[PDB]
Amino acid sequence: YGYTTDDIEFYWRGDDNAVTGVTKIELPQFSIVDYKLITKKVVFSTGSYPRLSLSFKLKRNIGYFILQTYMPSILITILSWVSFWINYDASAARVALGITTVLT
Amino acid sequence: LSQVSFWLNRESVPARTVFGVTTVLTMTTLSISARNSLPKVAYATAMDWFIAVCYAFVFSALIEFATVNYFTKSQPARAAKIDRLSRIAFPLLFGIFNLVYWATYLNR
Ligand SMILES: *[C@@H]1O[C@H](CO)[C@@H](O[C@@H]2O[C@H](CO)[C@@H](O[C@@H]3O[C@H](CO)[C@@H](O)[C@H](O)[C@@H]3O)[C@H](O)[C@H]2NC(C)=O)[C@H](O)[C@H]1NC(C)=O
Repeated sequence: YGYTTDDIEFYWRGDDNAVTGVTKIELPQFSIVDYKLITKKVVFSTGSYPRLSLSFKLKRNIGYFILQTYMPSILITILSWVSFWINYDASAARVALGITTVLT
Repeated sequence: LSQVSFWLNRESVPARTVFGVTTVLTMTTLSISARNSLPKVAYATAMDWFIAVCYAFVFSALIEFATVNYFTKSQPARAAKIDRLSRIAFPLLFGIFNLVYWATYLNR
């Protein structure tokens, strides 16, 4: 915060092994794909300051969403198709199928 | 409730359609709520399997109605036979599934 590059320097101790425990992290909705260590300098009106950056790549797991939103939608669409086999003279049944599926 | 509709008269197309549609939509609502009960795990739970099988049974009941209706006034003995056989093949199969399911999971 207060010390510029004339007062303080930052570096990763190990420079690639400085961060441990990334492979031992279990997220319920995500998977860590990659992590990166960066060493740079930033500039504000008050001077230039050292900065380190630790970044993670997170890929989302889609199983929960297969079970939550996709499969109900596929099933409601197939339910909608069920009406094509009812005879076309039956109006109330086909209207019930169509209206229920559309509004759902 | 979805199997109750096997005892209705097949001339009552709107009624059995109401049965099938309402039961499958109720199963969808129940599945959504139950999957909203617990955290967002990417795998399926035992309750998810029970719900999927119950949904399959309900949808199969609706499909049986569709088949019966497709075979009415074109081959009536066949639709009568299908209704009569379903009236005993659905509840027995669901009882057997419940037995196997609870035996598998309540032993663990
Ligand atoms: C996540 O996002 C960050 C932020 O963009 C990514 O960090 C970026 O990484 C690249 C390559 O590692 C950096 O570019 C490099 O810059 C150096 C500067 O000396 C240059 O010599 C190299 O040739 C290369 O161009 C980039 O600076 C860096 N971004 C920032 C803002 O510093 C990161 O890669 C992303 N992914 C992961 C898994 O972290």
